[PDB]
Amino acid sequence: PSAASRGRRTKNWWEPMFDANAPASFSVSDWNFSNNRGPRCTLFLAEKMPDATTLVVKDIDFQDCDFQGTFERKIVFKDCKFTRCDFGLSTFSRTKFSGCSFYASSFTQCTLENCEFRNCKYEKIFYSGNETQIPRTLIAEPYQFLFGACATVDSVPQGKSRFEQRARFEETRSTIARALLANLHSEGSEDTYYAAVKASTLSENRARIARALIKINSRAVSFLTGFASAISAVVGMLILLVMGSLNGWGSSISRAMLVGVVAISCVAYRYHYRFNLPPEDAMVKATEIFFLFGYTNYAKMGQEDFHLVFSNALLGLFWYAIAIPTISNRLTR
Amino acid sequence: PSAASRGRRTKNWWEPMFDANAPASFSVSDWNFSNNRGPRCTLFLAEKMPDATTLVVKDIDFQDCDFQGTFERKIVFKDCKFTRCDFGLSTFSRTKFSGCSFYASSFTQCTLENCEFRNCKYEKIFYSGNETQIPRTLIAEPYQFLFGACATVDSVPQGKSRFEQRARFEETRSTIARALLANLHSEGSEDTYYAAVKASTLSENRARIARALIKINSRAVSFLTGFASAISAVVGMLILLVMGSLNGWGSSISRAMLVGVVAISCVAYRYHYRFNLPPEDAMVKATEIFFLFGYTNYAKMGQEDFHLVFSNALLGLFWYAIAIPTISNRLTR
Amino acid sequence: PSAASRGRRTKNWWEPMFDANAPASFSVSDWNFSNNRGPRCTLFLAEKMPDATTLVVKDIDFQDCDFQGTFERKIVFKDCKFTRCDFGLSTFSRTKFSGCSFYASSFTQCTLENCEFRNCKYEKIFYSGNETQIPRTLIAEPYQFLFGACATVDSVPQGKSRFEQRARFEETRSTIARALLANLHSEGSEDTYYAAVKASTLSENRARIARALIKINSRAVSFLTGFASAISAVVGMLILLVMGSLNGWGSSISRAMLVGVVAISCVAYRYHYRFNLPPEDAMVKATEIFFLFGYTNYAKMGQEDFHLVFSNALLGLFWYAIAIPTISNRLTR
Amino acid sequence: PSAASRGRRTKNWWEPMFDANAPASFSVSDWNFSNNRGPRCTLFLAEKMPDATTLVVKDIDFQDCDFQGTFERKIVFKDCKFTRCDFGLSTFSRTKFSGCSFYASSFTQCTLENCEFRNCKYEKIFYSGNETQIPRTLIAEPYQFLFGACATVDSVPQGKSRFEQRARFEETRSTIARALLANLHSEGSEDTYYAAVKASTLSENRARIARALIKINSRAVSFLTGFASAISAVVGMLILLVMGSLNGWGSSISRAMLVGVVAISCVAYRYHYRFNLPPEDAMVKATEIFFLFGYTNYAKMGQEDFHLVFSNALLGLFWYAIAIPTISNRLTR
DNA sequence: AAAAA
DNA sequence: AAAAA
DNA sequence: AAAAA
DNA sequence: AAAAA
Repeated sequence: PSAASRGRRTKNWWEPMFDANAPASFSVSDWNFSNNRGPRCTLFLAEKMPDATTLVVKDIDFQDCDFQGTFERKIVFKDCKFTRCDFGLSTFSRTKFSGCSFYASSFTQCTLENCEFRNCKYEKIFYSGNETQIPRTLIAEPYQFLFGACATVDSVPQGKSRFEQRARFEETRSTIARALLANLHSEGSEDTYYAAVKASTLSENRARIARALIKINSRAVSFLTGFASAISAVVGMLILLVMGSLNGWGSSISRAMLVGVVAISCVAYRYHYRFNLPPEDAMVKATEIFFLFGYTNYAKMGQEDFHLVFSNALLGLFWYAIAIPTISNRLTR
Repeated sequence: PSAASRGRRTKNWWEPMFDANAPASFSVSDWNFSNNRGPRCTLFLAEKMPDATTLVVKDIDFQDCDFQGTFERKIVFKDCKFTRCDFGLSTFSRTKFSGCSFYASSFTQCTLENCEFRNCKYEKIFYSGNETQIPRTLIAEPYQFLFGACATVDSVPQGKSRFEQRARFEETRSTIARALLANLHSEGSEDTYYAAVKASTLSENRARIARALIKINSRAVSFLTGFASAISAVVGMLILLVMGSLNGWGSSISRAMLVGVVAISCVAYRYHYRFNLPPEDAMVKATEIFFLFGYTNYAKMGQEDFHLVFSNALLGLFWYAIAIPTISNRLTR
Repeated sequence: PSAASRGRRTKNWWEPMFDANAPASFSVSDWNFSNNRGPRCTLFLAEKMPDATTLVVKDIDFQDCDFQGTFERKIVFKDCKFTRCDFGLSTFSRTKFSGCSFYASSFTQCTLENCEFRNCKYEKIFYSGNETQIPRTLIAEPYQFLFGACATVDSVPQGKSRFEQRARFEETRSTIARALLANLHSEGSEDTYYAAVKASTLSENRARIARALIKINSRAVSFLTGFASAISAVVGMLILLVMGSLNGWGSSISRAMLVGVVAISCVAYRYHYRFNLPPEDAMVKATEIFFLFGYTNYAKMGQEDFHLVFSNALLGLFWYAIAIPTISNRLTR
Repeated sequence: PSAASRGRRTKNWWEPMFDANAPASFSVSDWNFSNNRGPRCTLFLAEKMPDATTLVVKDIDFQDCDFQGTFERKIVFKDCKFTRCDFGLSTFSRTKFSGCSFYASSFTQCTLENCEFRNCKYEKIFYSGNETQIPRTLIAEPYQFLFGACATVDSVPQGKSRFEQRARFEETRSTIARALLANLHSEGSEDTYYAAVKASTLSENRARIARALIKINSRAVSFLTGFASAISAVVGMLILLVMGSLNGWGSSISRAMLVGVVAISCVAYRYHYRFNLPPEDAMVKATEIFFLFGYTNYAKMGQEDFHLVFSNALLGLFWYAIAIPTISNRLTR
């Protein structure tokens, strides 16, 4: 049995598996992997999988394969390889991808209902912010999934440009990251959740940068607004990266306590080395100005240590901004 | 085939498509758009759409048309025009409105399950806070959808008044905005979410104003309470508008940092111009009073700069109120 | 046709409609209300309602009636009266109660899927924290629904006591209020949501008081712990009531601003009347100590106004605790 | 009728009921408990339960029993005992476990849709973070369920180690606790929710400790990083335990107020005893330094009470960190 | 909100 | 985003 | 997590 | 909470 090659592969030039020279026909699989461990140019229909309560597919190297239909029955893909595979036009229910590798494969126009991706590798994968639906899905490695995807730009036709494709893919990734995080609120390990928070913050700021770059490329008012937007996105990248690196992205109060103690110790050492204060109260002055409740007792304009005191207060204010949300997260769920 | 014209069009005077002189009969469509690009006075039944996995409806100008039934099969409306169209008494599942224009069309008594409205224009549309159900719907342009709707008041009968209709539509829009935001928590781009936050805050405050105006119009205790409620809603409009304009409605920490820096710079310039302070520590005094930790070192009642110092402290307090929730939002998801 | 009277009515002495002398048989309704506007001792089965897409039941006075089955078809109850009615053993889907009155009626062992109660009156109704399921339900008047319910205690058998029944009903109401609030996050008007917040806070604290009273009634260590728990619940009742009355239960920043301004004005008037300070800077001292950033400039132990200054600072601290969550709610959704 | 013993019992050595010497065959139950109150080595299929709207199973002592299938019909287990029972390969819908005891029983590969566990005892139970699905489940005793589970280690084969099994079970419990909390947001009593918050915080920190211990056991850079991670997890355990014990894990503002008042009173008593300050303003100095707004009026480096004042300020700062989230929780839902 | 496949 | 079982 | 109606 | 289509 054979079936027509899909327009997603042969016409949609934005797709990772796009091949204008793809064969007109694909073999229709009977889902028998005993004879061939690597299927090629094959269509895997949900109506043709064997009658089983759980189908375990193990160590199969898929290349240039298509999936189609409503996969209601449970499937376990164990250490499978997908290369230029199209999962589009399919609805998987409770499908488990365990240790699988995805290369140049597309998840656009796909529904993954209550599925799981665990210990998977992604490179040059593709998804859609609205047409890659992941209801109750568990992506155990959110950062690798999100940033293992990238827009394919070698088949961009004339009249369209590479840069807009990439910079709109940034927003696409931001949107799907929002969806993935909302999934992970119910589900997954703490580490998976916090990796997802990291990924979604980074993707949101990258999308802001990309949209500002678009507005710049595309009248002087628009150029000024795009430049200001780009600077603003750059600045928010920097601050958010510093804060999340310093507090584990809202996970660990202990790390924030430790950076606070390190900063206080450094300021106290500077007090002791430069202004001849004994350590046992240079530490006290440092923690007194750091937490800002004892600032006015030591700050006097025109004094030698005034700039140092003001810097210590600013460090304390930044540390407050870092530390308060960690406590809020650990105490409010 | 023909069907009776619906009471929603011929009797419900609150509906946008209400026409007491509407024809008694509507033509029943066979959903063939090859011959006629604009259908008129036509009923589109979900039971009569052609057998297709996805029906693409492109460049069709609907006017005075009704939809009815359970549209389970996927429909894509591409650049269609709906004028005085009734979507009521229908349940659409995974319907995509792409680039469509809605004029004087009603979404009351409608269910939109997992639907999408993208790049759409709305004007004089109508919806219901409880009978326009949008489960998992994605409205890509929340502000335009919400504020493109307005109560129809030309057919209000005697004994009812225009003002109450409009001012209860304000609360209606607030309720549906709440629903739309709850949808967008799972879904959509960051920009769509933040536009929805803007729209729902504005709609909530407009509904408060409208209900206060009703309580005024409808005994001296009630008038006093309505007037106080109206002033309170006005005041909350003003503060919420200022704060959300100043922080991107809880989106961008960088903008709040920039307004803080601008305010500090202005106060420091005033210090330098008026009280002869060098810039390199007029800036320091300004940031010292702005963040409030160095207020008492410079504030003295009866001094020339005392009012300026007090204003700088008040500006800093407002800036704290502006900036803290932005950090909370960017660090807590 | 006739059916056996249910054990919920004749045996379950905790139910509001409990009647040990109830007739052995109930008439089985054919759902024809044209002849009789008030049905009595009648069983309304979901399998026997007439074939209709939406059944409108208007101005029907139900008394001692039972409902049973899966009411999949839409029902609209318009201005109906339910007296000692059992909705138990039923699953209603998209049922609308509009302007209905419930007296001594039970919602235990009932599922209300996507239902709506609007403009309804409740008195002596009954529900269960776990067996009254309200998935996606909209209760437009949460406070009246929750506090219109109360445990029936006249049929408590020997060996059980009235007090435990009532004080465990307090926890029951708290649990169902939690469920109702979680519903209203997606849905309903702002006013309904904030009334639900009020109701659920009050119910949680009443349940704490009731459980402490139980632990007291039911060894000296247990009595001490119950007494301490009761005092703690009393104290949290008081503070939560004051804060929510002062800020609209987290709704309106303007009201909190206004109580802040009133308190500052009162303290400033006291300054001006007692310590001879001109108003134009008694106001400034009051706002300087209220926001706590200028406290140490005016506070000196042993001074005449020291107690007043300390009170002004305490008022400011309480006002901070009142006002910060209102800003958080209005800026973070 | 008889059926083959499942590989979960005879092969999966990580399961609590694992018995390599289990009989090859299990009796297939007809679900008649009138004759035998304790079934042994019996398979309970969902297809073979008697035709009933609600099946009440009361006072049945199950031992070495298996459940299998889609239990769509409602089941009430009342005071039943499960010993080495496998609920795996089953999907229960609206199953109520009331007063049941679970010993060495497994919930892996199980779906519990809208189920309820009330007044149950758990010891040596087993579950999976991803394969124990609890959609809309209500676990009335979250702490006992979560910490009544533990990895079975006596059947660990050669080449695998006990320690890794236990320390990965810690993360497993953390993940399922996250799921249980997300369930309890919609549902259950306040006490159940707050017990779940306690359990999930403790489990998250235990999992952090366990993963750090793994990274230590499994090059000097990795050892240093594991040791630092272990110290960080220890520290966060300590702080989170202190804060949640001091504020009821975000439940009760009154308890936080009371610890604040106790600390202030202790510091004031120390002032009065050591530095001869009258009580009526030793209390005022204590509350003035505790809330930090009056710190600089009393703090002077080199004074006798300077260390005490600094300690009082630190106590106040910790109390702020304790108390603010309680107010946030009680005012923001 | 009403209306009512 | 597009596409379209 | 594994396992696999 | 109990109860039990």
